[PDB]
This record gives sequence, C-alpha cells and structure tokens, in this order.
Amino acid sequence: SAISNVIDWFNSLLNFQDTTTSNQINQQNFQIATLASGIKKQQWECRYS
Amino acid sequence: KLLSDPASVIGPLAQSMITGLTGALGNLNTAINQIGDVLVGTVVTPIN
Repeated sequence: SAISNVIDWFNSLLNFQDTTTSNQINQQNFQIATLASGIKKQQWECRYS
Repeated sequence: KLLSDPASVIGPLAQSMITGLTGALGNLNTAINQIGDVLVGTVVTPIN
C-alpha cells in the first residue's frame, strides 16, 4: 500500500507539473499576443491601420 | 560443531527468539508505511 500511494502521489505531481508548464506557456503567449495586437487607428485618423 | 558451524546442528528458529529483531522490523515497516501514507495525506505521528 505504501508503494502504491507513492505511485499515486508521483502521478499526481507529474500531472500538476505538466498542467503548470502548459499554463505558464499559454499565459506568456497570450500576454505577448495581446501586447502585439490591440488598438488600431480608425479610418479617418489615418489611412493605414 | 556447535562452536564452529551451528547450521546443521541447530534447526530453524522463530524471529521472535532474537532480541529486538521483531521490534526493528516493525519499526522499519511502519516507517515505510508512514512514508507511503504522508504523500497521500492521512496525517500520522512521525516515527523519528
């Protein structure tokens, strides 16, 4: 039972590890995309975006 | 023979005959079980 519990805890830790890494990558990419895009000049202010 | 090689003359004997052997084995097994249990919860009094 002790080894089985250790197996379960290690699997849970690996799941948390991958979820946290994916969340970090997604958050950083989302912030970079938001910074890259955003407000653009309207048609009357200037011709180009 | 009993002085030199006590294997053939003396038959198998229970672990409980040895002083503290069962205590040490129980302590080690309980330590392993506590190590397994703490990782999943079930707060228990630490052995050492």
